[PDB]
Amino acid sequence: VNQRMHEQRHGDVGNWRRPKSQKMMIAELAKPFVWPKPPAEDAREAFDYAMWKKQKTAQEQDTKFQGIRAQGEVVP
Amino acid sequence: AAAAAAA
Amino acid sequence: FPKKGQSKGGRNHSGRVTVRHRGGGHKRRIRMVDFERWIPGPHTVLRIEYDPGRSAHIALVKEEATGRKSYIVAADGMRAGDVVQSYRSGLPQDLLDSMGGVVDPGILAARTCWRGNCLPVSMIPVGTQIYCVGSRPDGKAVFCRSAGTYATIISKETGKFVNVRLQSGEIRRVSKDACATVGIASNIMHHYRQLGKAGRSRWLNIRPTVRGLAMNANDHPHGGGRGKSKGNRHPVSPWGTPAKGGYKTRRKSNVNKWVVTPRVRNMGVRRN
Amino acid sequence: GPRPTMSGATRLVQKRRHGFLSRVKTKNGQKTLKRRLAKGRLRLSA
Amino acid sequence: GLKYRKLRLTTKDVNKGFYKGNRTGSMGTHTSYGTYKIDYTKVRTYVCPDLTGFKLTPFVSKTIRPVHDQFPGDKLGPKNPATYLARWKSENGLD
RNA sequence: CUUGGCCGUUAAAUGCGGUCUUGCAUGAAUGAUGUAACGAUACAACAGCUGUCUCUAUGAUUGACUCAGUGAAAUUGGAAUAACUGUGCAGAUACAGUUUACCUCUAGUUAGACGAGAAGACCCUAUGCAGCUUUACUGUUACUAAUUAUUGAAUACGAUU
RNA sequence: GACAUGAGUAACAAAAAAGAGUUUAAGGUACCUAAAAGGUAUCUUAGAGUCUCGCCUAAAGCUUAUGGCUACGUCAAGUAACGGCCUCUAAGUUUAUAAUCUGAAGAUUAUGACGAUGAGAAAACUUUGGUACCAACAUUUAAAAGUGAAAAUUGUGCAGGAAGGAUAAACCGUACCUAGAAUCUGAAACAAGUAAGCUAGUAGAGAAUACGAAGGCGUGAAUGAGAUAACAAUCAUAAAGGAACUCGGCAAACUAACUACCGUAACUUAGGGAUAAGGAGAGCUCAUUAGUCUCGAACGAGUAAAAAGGAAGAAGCAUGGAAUAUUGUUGUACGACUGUUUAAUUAAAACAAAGCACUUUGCAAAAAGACGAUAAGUCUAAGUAUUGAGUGUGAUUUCUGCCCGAUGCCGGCUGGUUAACGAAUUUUC
RNA sequence: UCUUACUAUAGUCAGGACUAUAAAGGUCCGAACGGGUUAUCGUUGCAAAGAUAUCCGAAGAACUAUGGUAAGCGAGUGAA
RNA sequence: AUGUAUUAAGGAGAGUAUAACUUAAUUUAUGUUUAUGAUAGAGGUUAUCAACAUAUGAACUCUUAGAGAAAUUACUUAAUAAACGAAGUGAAUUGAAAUAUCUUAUUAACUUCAGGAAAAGAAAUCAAACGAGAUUCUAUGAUUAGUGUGAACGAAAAUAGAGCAGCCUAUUAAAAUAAGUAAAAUGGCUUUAAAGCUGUUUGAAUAUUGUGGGGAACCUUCCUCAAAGGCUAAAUAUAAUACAUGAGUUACAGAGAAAAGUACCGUGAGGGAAAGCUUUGAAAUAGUAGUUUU
Ligand SMILES: [K+]
Ligand SMILES: [K+]
Ligand SMILES: [K+]
Ligand SMILES: [K+]
Ligand SMILES: [K+]
Ligand SMILES: [K+]
Ligand SMILES: [K+]
Ligand SMILES: [K+]
Ligand SMILES: [K+]
Ligand SMILES: [K+]
Ligand SMILES: [K+]
Ligand SMILES: [K+]
Ligand SMILES: [K+]
Ligand SMILES: [K+]
Ligand SMILES: [K+]
Ligand SMILES: [K+]
Ligand SMILES: [Mg+2]
Ligand SMILES: [Mg+2]
Ligand SMILES: [Mg+2]
Ligand SMILES: [Mg+2]
Ligand SMILES: [Mg+2]
Ligand SMILES: [Mg+2]
Ligand SMILES: [Mg+2]
Ligand SMILES: [Mg+2]
Ligand SMILES: [Mg+2]
Ligand SMILES: [Mg+2]
Ligand SMILES: [Mg+2]
Ligand SMILES: [Mg+2]
Ligand SMILES: [Mg+2]
Ligand SMILES: [Mg+2]
Ligand SMILES: [Mg+2]
Ligand SMILES: [Mg+2]
Ligand SMILES: [Mg+2]
Ligand SMILES: [Mg+2]
Ligand SMILES: [Mg+2]
Ligand SMILES: [Mg+2]
Ligand SMILES: [Mg+2]
Ligand SMILES: [Mg+2]
Ligand SMILES: [Mg+2]
Ligand SMILES: [Mg+2]
Ligand SMILES: [Mg+2]
Ligand SMILES: [Mg+2]
Ligand SMILES: [Mg+2]
Ligand SMILES: [Mg+2]
Ligand SMILES: [Mg+2]
Ligand SMILES: [Mg+2]
Ligand SMILES: [Mg+2]
Ligand SMILES: [Mg+2]
Ligand SMILES: [Mg+2]
Ligand SMILES: [Mg+2]
Ligand SMILES: [Mg+2]
Ligand SMILES: [Mg+2]
Ligand SMILES: [Mg+2]
Ligand SMILES: [Mg+2]
Ligand SMILES: [Mg+2]
Ligand SMILES: [Mg+2]
Ligand SMILES: [Mg+2]
Ligand SMILES: [Mg+2]
Ligand SMILES: [Mg+2]
Ligand SMILES: [Mg+2]
Ligand SMILES: [Mg+2]
Ligand SMILES: [Mg+2]
Ligand SMILES: [Mg+2]
Ligand SMILES: [Mg+2]
Ligand SMILES: [Mg+2]
Ligand SMILES: [Mg+2]
Ligand SMILES: [Mg+2]
Ligand SMILES: [Mg+2]
Ligand SMILES: [Mg+2]
Ligand SMILES: [Mg+2]
Ligand SMILES: [Mg+2]
Ligand SMILES: [Mg+2]
Ligand SMILES: [Mg+2]
Ligand SMILES: [Mg+2]
Repeated sequence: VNQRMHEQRHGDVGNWRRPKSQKMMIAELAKPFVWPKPPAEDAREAFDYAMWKKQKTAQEQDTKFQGIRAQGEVVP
Repeated sequence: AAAAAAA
Repeated sequence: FPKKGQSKGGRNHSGRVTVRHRGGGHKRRIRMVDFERWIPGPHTVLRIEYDPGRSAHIALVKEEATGRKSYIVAADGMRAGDVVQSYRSGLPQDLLDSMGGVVDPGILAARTCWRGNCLPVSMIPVGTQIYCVGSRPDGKAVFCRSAGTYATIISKETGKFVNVRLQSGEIRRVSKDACATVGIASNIMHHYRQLGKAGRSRWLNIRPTVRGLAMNANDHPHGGGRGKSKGNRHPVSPWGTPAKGGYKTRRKSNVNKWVVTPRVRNMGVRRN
Repeated sequence: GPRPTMSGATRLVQKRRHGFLSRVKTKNGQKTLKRRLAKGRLRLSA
Repeated sequence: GLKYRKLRLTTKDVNKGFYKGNRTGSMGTHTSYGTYKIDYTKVRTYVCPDLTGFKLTPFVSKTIRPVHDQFPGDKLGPKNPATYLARWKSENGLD
């Protein structure tokens, strides 16, 4: 079983609660099974990886800018 | 507390 | 069986200290001692044991008829191998048919008034020392069970009672069928021992005793004052009971109808 | 002054003193729950 | 403790005999020496039929527009016990 | 009273130890009294030892100091906030008179600002409190004593008359 | 509530400690270059790592608890190499049942249930009461030897040392942190505090003392670099003197541990005092060897064997060479003593204490004493006058005198008094 | 869940010395550990009780851990 | 805040189409009216472009079987908060300028029992020589009568209004008309000394052909009522929801709560925030500029 981090009901407001835990199971197969390798970054165009990567970095920087502010700092 | 006392 | 629980610390079922100066002693076990001795027949003393929760010594006897073993208060001088018998449930046939008569007050005493034998106080002749005197016709022994204690038979009555002088010197009326073991309670040298140190008292479940003079006026009638002061206050207990002067703590409505000659009060005079 | 009285504190004793079963199963404990419930508390015990 | 002590105690916080299940069900009984014998009368199985040749899929073409059933004059249209019995006679009378 | 007299200890003894004791106001289980042993108890002396001192000096590290970064607190009616003598709610940076002083910082220092901190524990007040005490006032109990009731007899013995 | 002052001041000093290279990602500048790009160097933010140096080390290390506002891909039928759940019960708990007591609430006793800090089959395959018991202490034992556990064996002292049950693999826990370097408790990133196992080696009687292999660390710029005033802290040394200081030898210094070493006073409860005091020896090198061990062949040789060893020798200012163990003696007061006490201003002469003494308790249904809105009832105690409770004193030597008037308690008359009760009376409307 | 006492189940005390014992001692020296004697520092402290040195006990009336019990009309607990 | 209407067990945990709420978390049908409504198209996720009324599938876990460390175990078609009501028990602060009786006060609080309300209730009541005609709520009577040393405490008749309902054959099923009762002494409560309640010890009578109780010490005549047996709606108390009104509030106001009994504090009982919007931008305060003085 994998526990979950305790959190407030509305993120930063509400009572402190804990979501339901997660249960993972590992079966010892009788016949082997191998997963395929993920496509190369230059071959994920069917999923719009180009646009999704730009949005991820934009959100990635937004979380780093907030982390700097949470420390009581500002980007010179 | 203060030790100065005019007892 | 083991002696454990908060009662070892002086607490009752409520959890509060009802007996002061108790707790912290050595782990003990209670010995089931036989104070009635109804089963007749010869009993062989296997060994004289030491009882922690008792002043005298206990003897592990063995019933030669069934082999059952039991404990009894050992007499002064009783050793392993000695044979004891309890004539409380009546006299045996072999002893009754020997004389032939209904009762022979002479020979019965010569064969049954032996050290360690339990007999009714009526079957014991006058002047004999006993140490397990009973009270009721079918009650266990209650008097003179401590070490070195004994009682003498003063006179007998046709009557339902017999007079005996207890260890305290009280000549009182005892039942006719009351049990009594001939001899003296073993360990006669118990009241001569000296502990030697405070730690030996803590092993015996005895905790320190604080004097009333050492407390404040709030927790004792003797407390208060500057320096060592009794306070012009007559000695009393922490609850107001006189501790000296002769105040009897026996209930007045409970008159002792079995007392023939009451104890001799010393009246505060020095003995030595 | 205040003392560090919660040092070495176990959560087994938190449930035996201020738990929920220690109140629904007692006469005085039902008042605490009924009081905290009338006030609107979410944490009725422990 | 200050605040974490005020959360709901879980099995991942204490070990001194604190046990709490996940409502997985009872599959047997405990023994007097700490083991577990599974009673297969309580174990549950999953009856999955043979899907070979089955043509129905979980989606229906959007060309077939949704249409609800009509039961004029009947308040308990779909739940009418009479239309089920009368329909049973003509279609299947034996069973 | 008093550093009581005397003897020993000190070059010098209001101390300590011994003794004399006419003890403001010692005393026998509120125990009296003398040893061995024990003591982070208290007092006094000796030997050794030393920067404790005569009398301080030098050296080391960390602070103090400067530069760069981060960044408090008590405190504060407002201040252009000198000295003396006098004055005055009676101890003046601020009033009177005289004197002195170019403007502004830094590191030291603590004489004053009756400096800061805590609506003084001392003392007194209030027909204010709390605990304790007792032969304070008024009360409640433990406990003791008599008796109706639950509860009926029999002799007596005797006294009222 | 906002914003000033102090003040851009204090502070970022656990006496471990840092120095010089390398390097990744993202971004900001300068130049090359004007086809955008890319390259070189540099700065910022978040990292990683190499060499050298130092600190901790019976830890500031590793493995795990209590716990957790650190983080969620942490994986077990059982043993070796695992706990819980489950079974059994202790101290106790009970809005369970019955009985009893009780102004209600409730309380009591029995039984049941529940309750670990304990006990639970086998496995490198597995499913009666000393004929005793598994408290403390000591002893012996897996046969090459030594050491440390497990369990057992035997014995010793008194303080006399649990209970109960037996005998084809579900569910829950498994991450990370252990407090000197980012996580627990102390309001916090606090020089404090917190459980168990392991915790290299040298050297020692030792877990002391010194070094420190591995490991970790030398903090989140919560800092870094300089200079080395006064003064402060923490230290080192010191001419001559050696308590002249001071309330007072406060502090500091002297002393110190070791040996199977010599010696040791008054006094004494005969045990002590005593490790008294006061002296002697110590490291390196070596002659020498009864046995043990080794090598060669009884004997010979050997310390590249453990030990023994001496009035032997060498060198230096010095061989308890560095670190670790804080003086000796004497006369009194108080308390016998070991102990305990105002957590966080008084550790003592106070409290306790063994001992001593007095009062109290006969147990026939309640021993007295304590507790019980108040009882049943509980401790006392499965005790019995050599028992228990209360009071004072405070081991032991030598002793403890006079007064029973006052006060208290105890006992006592065919007594006086004597409320209720009541013979005999007496009124208002 | 601090603390005082009691209670149940458990755990810890290097090494050495003296003593009648191989083991019988509120014995001795001294770590862990537990106390907190004196002194200095600190006092808006690292700390609303700390740091360093010194000192005391360290087989016992010892210390420690996990549970349990007794406290707020009467006073729980109290080597006071 | 008040008023009116309706209603009569409340919360939490976790999960889920983040207007949609329970693992079916946006179920499936009927009727009418649909712009003269109600108060001749496009659109099934590019969704719900339809309101009203009546039905309907689903609706987990805990409180809430037993146990336990609530949301677990193990079982199973196991399931009811607070406020208000009656009785029992029953203080103190305070006032008296101290303080005992008294007052605070038949108060607060606690315990038991009960329902959507409960309790009470159809005169052994009051009146005064005339008469009224159950209970309950509100006002007047009344800072009255009266008690109390005082301080203070404090009725009833009657009146007005809200409601109105009487009965035993009770619209729910009860009486053969009530004896250890009325009453007395004594110890208390209440109170004006009566009446009423009550522990202890004692202890009656039988209807206006004048038996019993009451009419405020007590006796007597008269009047009045008929105890020791019962049923009874409404007006009333509390909570929830909705609506109406406002010289009520408009964000340090109004509820503590415009996202709240949440965050946070405390071992615990318990204590308990801040925070609206796109508008306006005062004072203090800070760095500068202009003029001016130093
Ligand atoms: K964990
Ligand atoms: K001592
Ligand atoms: K003045
Ligand atoms: K100054
Ligand atoms: K398992
Ligand atoms: K009761
Ligand atoms: K010193
Ligand atoms: K030498
Ligand atoms: K004393
Ligand atoms: K004394
Ligand atoms: K006298
Ligand atoms: K007398
Ligand atoms: K202590
Ligand atoms: K009046
Ligand atoms: K009356
Ligand atoms: K009637
Ligand atoms: Mg005692
Ligand atoms: Mg004593
Ligand atoms: Mg004592
Ligand atoms: Mg005192
Ligand atoms: Mg007193
Ligand atoms: Mg005196
Ligand atoms: Mg405190
Ligand atoms: Mg603790
Ligand atoms: Mg944990
Ligand atoms: Mg368990
Ligand atoms: Mg005396
Ligand atoms: Mg600076
Ligand atoms: Mg002047
Ligand atoms: Mg002026
Ligand atoms: Mg200064
Ligand atoms: Mg001024
Ligand atoms: Mg300054
Ligand atoms: Mg400065
Ligand atoms: Mg500085
Ligand atoms: Mg770059
Ligand atoms: Mg059980
Ligand atoms: Mg366990
Ligand atoms: Mg720390
Ligand atoms: Mg540390
Ligand atoms: Mg912390
Ligand atoms: Mg060490
Ligand atoms: Mg570490
Ligand atoms: Mg560094
Ligand atoms: Mg010198
Ligand atoms: Mg010199
Ligand atoms: Mg001098
Ligand atoms: Mg001088
Ligand atoms: Mg030389
Ligand atoms: Mg002493
Ligand atoms: Mg103190
Ligand atoms: Mg001290
Ligand atoms: Mg003596
Ligand atoms: Mg009794
Ligand atoms: Mg005398
Ligand atoms: Mg006399
Ligand atoms: Mg009378
Ligand atoms: Mg505790
Ligand atoms: Mg010792
Ligand atoms: Mg300072
Ligand atoms: Mg010692
Ligand atoms: Mg020691
Ligand atoms: Mg249940
Ligand atoms: Mg359930
Ligand atoms: Mg009225
Ligand atoms: Mg007056
Ligand atoms: Mg009638
Ligand atoms: Mg009556
Ligand atoms: Mg009358
Ligand atoms: Mg009447
Ligand atoms: Mg009248
Ligand atoms: Mg508000
Ligand atoms: Mg506004
Ligand atoms: Mg403005």
